[PDB]
Amino acid sequence: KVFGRCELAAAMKRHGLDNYRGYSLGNWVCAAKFESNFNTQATNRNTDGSTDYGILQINSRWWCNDGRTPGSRNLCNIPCSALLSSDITASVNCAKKIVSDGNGMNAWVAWRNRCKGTDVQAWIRGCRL
Ligand SMILES: [Cl-]
Ligand SMILES: [Cl-]
Ligand SMILES: [Cl-]
Ligand SMILES: [Cl-]
Ligand SMILES: [Cl-]
Ligand code: NA
Repeated sequence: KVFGRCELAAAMKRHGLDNYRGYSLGNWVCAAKFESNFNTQATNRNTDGSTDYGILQINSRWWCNDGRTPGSRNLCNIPCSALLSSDITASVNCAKKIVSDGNGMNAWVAWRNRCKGTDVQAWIRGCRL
């Protein structure tokens, strides 16, 4: 599913991501925009052989099982394919574990390079929330 900007903001908010670990909603929407262009089916293969999955491009090296990343962990305890669902619940739950782990949203390269330090509230401007 390719979400609209406000549609995704409202889904994220209902799932408890607004101000989660201090990160306002615009941060999450910005990260999703640049990681996946709001497409829950996005996949990208990394050089080490791991793959990134879903709207927030969660990586198989640590967070989900895809059966082809030898030596990896599955800290969210899910198949990576669950992260490609049109229902973003699995992706949100796993992201909450990721952002709690100490590095905050710096775990998302696109957030660090394209969202951090910018006016992220712009990503939710105009939305009914
Ligand atoms: Cl915001
Ligand atoms: Cl772009
Ligand atoms: Cl594996
Ligand atoms: Cl933090
Ligand atoms: Cl940018
Ligand atoms: Na894994």
